[PDB]
Amino acid sequence: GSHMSSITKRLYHPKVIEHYTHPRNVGSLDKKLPNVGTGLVGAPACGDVMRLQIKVNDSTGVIEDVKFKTFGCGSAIASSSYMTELVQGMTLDDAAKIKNTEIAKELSLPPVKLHCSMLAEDAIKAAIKDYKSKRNTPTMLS
Amino acid sequence: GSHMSSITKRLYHPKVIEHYTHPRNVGSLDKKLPNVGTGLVGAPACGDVMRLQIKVNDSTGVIEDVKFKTFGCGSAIASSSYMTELVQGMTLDDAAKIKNTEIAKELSLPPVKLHCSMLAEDAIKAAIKDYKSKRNTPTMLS
Amino acid sequence: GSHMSSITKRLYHPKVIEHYTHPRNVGSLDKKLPNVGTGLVGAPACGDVMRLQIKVNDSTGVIEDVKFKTFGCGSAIASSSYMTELVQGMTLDDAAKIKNTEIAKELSLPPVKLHCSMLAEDAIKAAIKDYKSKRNTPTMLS
Amino acid sequence: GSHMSSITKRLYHPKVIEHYTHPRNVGSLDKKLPNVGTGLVGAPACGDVMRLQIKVNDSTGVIEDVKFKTFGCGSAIASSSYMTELVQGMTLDDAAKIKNTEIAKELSLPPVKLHCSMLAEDAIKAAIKDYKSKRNTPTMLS
Amino acid sequence: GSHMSSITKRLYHPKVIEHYTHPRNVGSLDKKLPNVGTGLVGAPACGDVMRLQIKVNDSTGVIEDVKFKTFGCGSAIASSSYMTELVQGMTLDDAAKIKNTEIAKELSLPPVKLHCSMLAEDAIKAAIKDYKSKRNTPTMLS
Amino acid sequence: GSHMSSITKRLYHPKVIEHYTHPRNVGSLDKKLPNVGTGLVGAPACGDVMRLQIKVNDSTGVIEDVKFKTFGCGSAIASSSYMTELVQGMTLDDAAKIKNTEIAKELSLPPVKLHCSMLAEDAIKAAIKDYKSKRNTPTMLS
Amino acid sequence: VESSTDGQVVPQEVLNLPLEKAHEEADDYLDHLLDSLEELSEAHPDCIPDVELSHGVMTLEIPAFGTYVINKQPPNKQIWLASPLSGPNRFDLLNGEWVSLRNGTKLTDILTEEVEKAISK
Amino acid sequence: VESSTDGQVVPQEVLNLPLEKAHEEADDYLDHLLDSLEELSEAHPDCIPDVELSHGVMTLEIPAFGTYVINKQPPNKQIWLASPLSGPNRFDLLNGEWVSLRNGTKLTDILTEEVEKAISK
Amino acid sequence: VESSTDGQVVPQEVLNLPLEKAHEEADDYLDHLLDSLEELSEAHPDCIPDVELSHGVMTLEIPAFGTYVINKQPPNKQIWLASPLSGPNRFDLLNGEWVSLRNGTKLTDILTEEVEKAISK
Amino acid sequence: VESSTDGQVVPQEVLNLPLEKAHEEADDYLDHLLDSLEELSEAHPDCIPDVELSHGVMTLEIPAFGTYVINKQPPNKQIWLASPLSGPNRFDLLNGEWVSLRNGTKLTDILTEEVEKAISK
Amino acid sequence: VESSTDGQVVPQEVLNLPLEKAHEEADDYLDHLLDSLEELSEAHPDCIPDVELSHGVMTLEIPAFGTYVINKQPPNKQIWLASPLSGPNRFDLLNGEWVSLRNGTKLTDILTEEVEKAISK
Amino acid sequence: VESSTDGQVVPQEVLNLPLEKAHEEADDYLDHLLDSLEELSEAHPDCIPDVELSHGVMTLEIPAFGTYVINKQPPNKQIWLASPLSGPNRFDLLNGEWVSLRNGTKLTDILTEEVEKAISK
Repeated sequence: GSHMSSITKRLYHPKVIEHYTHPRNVGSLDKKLPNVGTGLVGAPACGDVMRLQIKVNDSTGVIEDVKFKTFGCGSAIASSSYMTELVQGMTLDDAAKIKNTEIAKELSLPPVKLHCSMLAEDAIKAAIKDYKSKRNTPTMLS
Repeated sequence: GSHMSSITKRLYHPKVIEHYTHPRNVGSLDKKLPNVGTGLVGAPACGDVMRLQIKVNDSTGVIEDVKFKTFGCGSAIASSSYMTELVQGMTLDDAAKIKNTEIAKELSLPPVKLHCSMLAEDAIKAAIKDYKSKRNTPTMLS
Repeated sequence: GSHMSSITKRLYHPKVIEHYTHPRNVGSLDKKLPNVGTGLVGAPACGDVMRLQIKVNDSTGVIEDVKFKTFGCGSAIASSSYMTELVQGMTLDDAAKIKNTEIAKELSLPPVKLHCSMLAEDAIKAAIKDYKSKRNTPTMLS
Repeated sequence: GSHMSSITKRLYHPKVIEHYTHPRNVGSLDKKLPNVGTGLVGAPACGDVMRLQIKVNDSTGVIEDVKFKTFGCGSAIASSSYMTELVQGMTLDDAAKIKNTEIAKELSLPPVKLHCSMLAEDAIKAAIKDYKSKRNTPTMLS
Repeated sequence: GSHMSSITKRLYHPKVIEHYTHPRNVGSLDKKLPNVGTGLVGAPACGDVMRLQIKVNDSTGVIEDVKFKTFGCGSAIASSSYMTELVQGMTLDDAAKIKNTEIAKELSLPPVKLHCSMLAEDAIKAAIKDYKSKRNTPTMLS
Repeated sequence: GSHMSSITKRLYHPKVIEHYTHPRNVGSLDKKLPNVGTGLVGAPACGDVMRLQIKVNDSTGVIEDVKFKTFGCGSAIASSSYMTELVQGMTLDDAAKIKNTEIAKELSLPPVKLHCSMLAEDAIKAAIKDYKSKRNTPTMLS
Repeated sequence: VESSTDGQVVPQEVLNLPLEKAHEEADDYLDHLLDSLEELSEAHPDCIPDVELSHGVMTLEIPAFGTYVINKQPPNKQIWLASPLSGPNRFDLLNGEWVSLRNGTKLTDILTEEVEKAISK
Repeated sequence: VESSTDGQVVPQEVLNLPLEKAHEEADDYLDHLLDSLEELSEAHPDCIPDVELSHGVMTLEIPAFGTYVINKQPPNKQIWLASPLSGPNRFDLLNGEWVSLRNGTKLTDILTEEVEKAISK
Repeated sequence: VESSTDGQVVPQEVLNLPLEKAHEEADDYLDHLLDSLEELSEAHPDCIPDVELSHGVMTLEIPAFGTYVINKQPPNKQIWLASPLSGPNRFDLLNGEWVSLRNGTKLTDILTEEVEKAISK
Repeated sequence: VESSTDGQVVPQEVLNLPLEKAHEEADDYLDHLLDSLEELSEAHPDCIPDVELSHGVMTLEIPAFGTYVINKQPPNKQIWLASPLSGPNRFDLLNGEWVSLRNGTKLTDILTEEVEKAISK
Repeated sequence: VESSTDGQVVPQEVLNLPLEKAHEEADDYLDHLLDSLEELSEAHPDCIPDVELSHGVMTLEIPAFGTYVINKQPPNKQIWLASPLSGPNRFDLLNGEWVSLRNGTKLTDILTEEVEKAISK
Repeated sequence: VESSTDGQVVPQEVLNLPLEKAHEEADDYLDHLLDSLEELSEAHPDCIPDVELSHGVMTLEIPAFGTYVINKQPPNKQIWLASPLSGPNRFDLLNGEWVSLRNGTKLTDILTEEVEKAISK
């Protein structure tokens, strides 16, 4: 992998969340009133948060859409993008078991270390687990 | 090998298909409108179509009833008949377990391969998969 | 083993099981009045009857509560008590695999080929199978 | 397995017992009056009883005669008939080690999972064990 | 692995066939009166029809000349070219059993267990079979 | 094991902390004027902060006679009393690779590691290492 | 009497109450398989004129339509069935019964079906 | 009834109709001896402080019940039970359950006496 | 569409174009042999009473006309048709099928003929 | 976040979700199992005397009830079991934990219950 | 035309055909994994510069980014994938193709991701 | 609270402060070594071109400058390295991690430093 540029580009300058909000910072802001459901896995001493929202066609078991939030490093945004693209239009299995190692290799080279800003893997797992529970199969989840 | 008998005898004239429809020919005919909503298979250029309609007790998965449609051959009606007889009163796994050779074993003379003359395996597989989706147990399908 | 104590002790006083009937005798007593579904078992030959009503968090798969009724031998009162404690707040798998041999272990040692003075195991199997029916999973169930 | 015929045949119509009993029905009837104290077996749930009565030459250990009573199934007559034919004019050893398999071969052919249909095995066993006790050999029996 | 480039480029305008025929499209095009014979295979599913025309000195087993018409697929054209150069002035052997992997190899990395994209091998086998027949000898063919 | 008694009772009213300080609570108090040096460990599990100190002659030994100050469970007072007994009259060796077994058996019951009653074992490791650092041999510390 | 539970019981009421299918071990399966064969044998006109049981191998042959031989392979996907038509497939224990980890099939039941398909015609 | 021969053998009841004890065939026997041992020493936890089952032997740690050694005996009088005041005895089948080869009487009864005299006093 | 060429191929005109009889894996011949046996089995009065394969040794019965054993022969002279009063006719691969190099025979085809010769007369 | 990497590392604040069972290798399971056994054994009621681990051999001297050693069965049909009244059971992996395929259920839970049940009374 | 099923005899459409993929046998599985890995990789020589299968031990030279071996485990949960984070894992059927039971998903998909993420970036 | 020890019992706000490593069995040391080797293996675009991992045999292709072998060697002085450009060296534990008993010290630092140096130049 190579620079998108990962961070400090373009006319935001880091990430696209910063561009989106409005209000900035402002430290008076809240996310209200409903939440977007699925899995939340935001770490507040690592300064990074990811929240992936799946939509799933029940009948085929195919992920219709999956969107992400990335807070933290801007490197992580590209990896999140690529997995969410890949997973869409594909099997139930594709959306599960998502790594982790893959994110590290894809961005440039793999340090064989989990950054802690590469939360996308845990986020997707939470979402599919929640989904499986609510449709009444938590006994083959584990 | 023994007679069904259904060697297009008689006054139907070809098969039980002619007898059922009504109006004949007419070349404007259509089949409409409600149906159970189960598996479909058909192979044009083999001149056959099969539609197995299961009804299922949803509590543990018992085939309460299963009726069939056979289009193609009069000889084929007996193979479909015999399987549907067996399958009723029994668990979903029993419904399945259908070969390949089995269809043409009931017919008599099994090559050990299919031609497209017997569609029955594909009809039952289609129906049970469709059932699993609706029953919301996608783990056993994927 | 050791005493339960349920020898018609302590300050029961002819039995706690006796207190739970209500109405005594009366020769016209019947099962009444609400029900949860779940497991109910009883053999008049063994003289025992037990009814376990499980409550299960549908999404988690974890047993929120399980309460019991014990009719029969004094030894059974202790069996029902300790088993429900362990199972509550604990995995589905923990809820399962309760047998006569575990109950004998909790009490003393079993007679010739099990005591058959507890129908605890049968009730648990019925309750689990009912949970499986509720959530609609059939292959793992069979 | 083939028809004797004696299943609901002939002129009786069920069993030779009806064709000579007297008192009919009468529902107040019992077995009367002399008995030889030999084997008795009966499962009153299905209303089928069987009584094989051996007579034994003490000196040579040979079964002089053996006659039967069959109550219930008309099929059951054939089991009783054929076994008693063989065992007559032959040693006590023939009448021992009676299976199960013997029943399957004779006509009945069950899984071997009992239904209540045949009690012939239990009947002969009772009779020969009773004989041994009277004979005054308890070591062989135990 | 590098581009030719012959995938809808350039001045053809879309694909190879467009250039050959001429008049385009025209939706009434037919090849008549003579034909160039020998091997033909073609998929409307993959959109590519290959037709290899060999000339072979039957006596010494040398490829005198070999021309090819490839309809569709940019990648194949270069591979087809490279092989026709090679075979001429040399034996039957080199032309015989050509792959599949080889056509792929030229473009870049082969799947190494291909799909029906390369029908070229089947055409080649037919061509060898055709050579055997015009010489007359089907012993080695079987 | 058994009650000393010392279960944060009585007339103190809870253990060492209440009796010793004075000022109570006051929640404005800190360790002042000096500190007792050496190892330090804080924990949220018992909600209090252990701070040990050691004054021991050193020739071939290190300082390791840990007073094992506990502000946690009342049961923990016994653990300090026995630790100071055991460590004295024994070499540095015994006090290193801290049990685990010893804190556990003393506090309630032996099972594996000390549960979370105190993080004192980590503090004792800090202390032994601290002296080695101070005597200027980091090469036998590693 | 209180012998021999599980199995024989003395209330005689476990025949309508839920209890796990098996509890020991490969033995249960073997009994059910053998029992099915013995039952099947009666009512064969010429479809099956022979069943052969071999020490450690088991053949259930239909020569009037043909059928594959059934074997047990060394431990690793035990009771591996080679049927020519579907190629080889594997059967594993799931919960007191052998249900295939494929789409769910029981081997005892496949033999049941194929035999009575033969009895029919 | 549709259960379960030889596992369940009743036409409805067999608590008053005579039937063979039944065994199959080296598993069942081990289960039976362990079952009897447990029945006999029940209502005490101090009688036998520990029992361990390891392949080809069975220990029951007992500090007051004499010495009973359960062990396999090579083919010929298989499984030998040791009586601490008359030595080891070796047992062979003769009534479908192991029969002593010194008095012609079953092992079940041997266990009855020696175990129950000890729990008593 | 997707996979396995050679193995499965769809240009939707390969059913009228020649393609080699086998290319992979060599177990193809076994499958084909099995197809011949299964097909023949129907419409036998008693020309096959069993097909018993003893550990990959394959017999194809014709017992009212003498049976034969068809089996692999160790390397060199490997794979052959053995039939009485014709001795070895030994087969080797020649182009994607086992064709004898002495007359152009095929052994699969020899069984087809010889079995239907029995059904006939 | 680093050391010794890569599935292991977390900042311990991403653990508001269930963490992976983990492998690396099959031995991992054996290690975890051994630890569980040690924990259960300790806090003795004088029914469990010891837990042992020799040199590749794991013996579990279980309380005076439910005797059986636990060793990992030679290739396929993993882990030994041998209950005194319910007879053998065997386990294969189903979610990174060994699960009986006679009755289902995790192996971890079975051990938990059966030891503490003895400790009570 | 009746052989060999289902691509070498077609009804002239790919729709509604049977296929029991990832069976028949170890060869089929190895081929399938290679077909996924290679197909995705192509048009990049730096994505996978090499694949070699010399024994069922598969080496994948990639100097560019992470890579791992795919070895075939000896009988008892055959096949293995080790991914540096996940560690080594052994796959057993759960849908008729090799499935990590710990992960709860097919092996084909793991390869799918790792190749396709690389060609991108 | 409890399990699976030692760092998973503490709150891990004492993770920074010293705690016993407490490896069990010690097979774990080898897994740690393997994770470290994987970390050496990639994080560069042209170094360590292939890692070969195989059943009991590990070959590690190391770029032009030299090569080293990382394998265990027969009991005592385990995890010996044969360098042909810095000679052979021996390693054995001295404090919970492998330490050279010669010129060097910890194995983990010797590997880290040399691999990173290669990536640079």
